[PDB]
Amino acid sequence: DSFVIRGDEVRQIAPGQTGKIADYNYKLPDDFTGCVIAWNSNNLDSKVG
Amino acid sequence: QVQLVQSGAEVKKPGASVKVSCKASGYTFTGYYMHWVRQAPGQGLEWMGWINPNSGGTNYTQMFQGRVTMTRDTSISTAYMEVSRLRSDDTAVYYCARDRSWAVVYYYMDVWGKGTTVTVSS
Amino acid sequence: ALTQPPSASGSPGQSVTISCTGTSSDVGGYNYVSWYQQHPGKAPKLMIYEVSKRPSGVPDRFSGSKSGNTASLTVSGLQAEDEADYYCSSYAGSNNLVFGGGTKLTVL
Ligand SMILES: *[C@@H]1O[C@H](CO)[C@@H](O[C@@H]2O[C@H](CO)[C@@H](O)[C@H](O)[C@H]2NC(C)=O)[C@H](O)[C@H]1NC(C)=O
Repeated sequence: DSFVIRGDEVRQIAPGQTGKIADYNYKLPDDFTGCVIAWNSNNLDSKVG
Repeated sequence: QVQLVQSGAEVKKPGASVKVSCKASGYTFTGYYMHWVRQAPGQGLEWMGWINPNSGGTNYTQMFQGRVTMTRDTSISTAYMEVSRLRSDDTAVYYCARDRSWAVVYYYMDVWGKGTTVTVSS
Repeated sequence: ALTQPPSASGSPGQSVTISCTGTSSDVGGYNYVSWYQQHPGKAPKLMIYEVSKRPSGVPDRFSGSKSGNTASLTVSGLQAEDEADYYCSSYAGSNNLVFGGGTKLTVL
């Protein structure tokens, strides 16, 4: 899977977490087996306004 | 700074068209709605409609329905309001106004533009 | 539209009120009955939004409540800064806001 989320919301992508992204966008089940991988992309996916 | 920089005054012949722009700045332009509200120089204050940058959904009053079209431009973070026929009853200053709430249409506005005058000639 | 009384008197340091009337899905119908304050020659700014609350930066000397099928925005201890038009508002149902005429707060 692949997506772009806000910086403070990366803690939400984990089993058992709650929030806007974890409940309305992408939910990982409590029995999840796998790795969540993330990196900052401010200099490669953002523009002024 | 959440000031809305709005375009200058325009003079149009009767029956012709005119488009007015509001350049948003400072705040997040994508979320907050932008209503359009008119004030004739002789009297009162009247509301027309809104267009949200998050979706592009537009709604209007019955009075201006069909006669006026609204649109957004997220590239320059601005919204455009087009009036098809600049009738002499529509000589007014046109204020664009940001709704006070995040993603709901709820009808009350905090910050208003500096004033774009419009005139119908003779 | 919202029928509305045209004016209100006063003097610096006194009490005054401005009212807006109507009931059929009007200001008495719903709770989103915000008010605005408009000086001539400049944009207005909302001093009473939904029913009774005030925005940040608004002085607390203003007050507002529905008081039934009507509205009332008052001023206590007015000064030279508080003279302007005062427009009521409402939802009026089905995505069609309507404003009131506007009472000019004048101080003697
Ligand atoms: C703005 O919202 C109002 C509220 O629903 C819309 O009014 C209704 O539109 C439907 C469209 O088929 C009509 O069947 C209803 O009769 C309308 N209701 C009333 C009370 O008139 C209005 O169409 C919307 N405008 C836009 C441009 O989307």
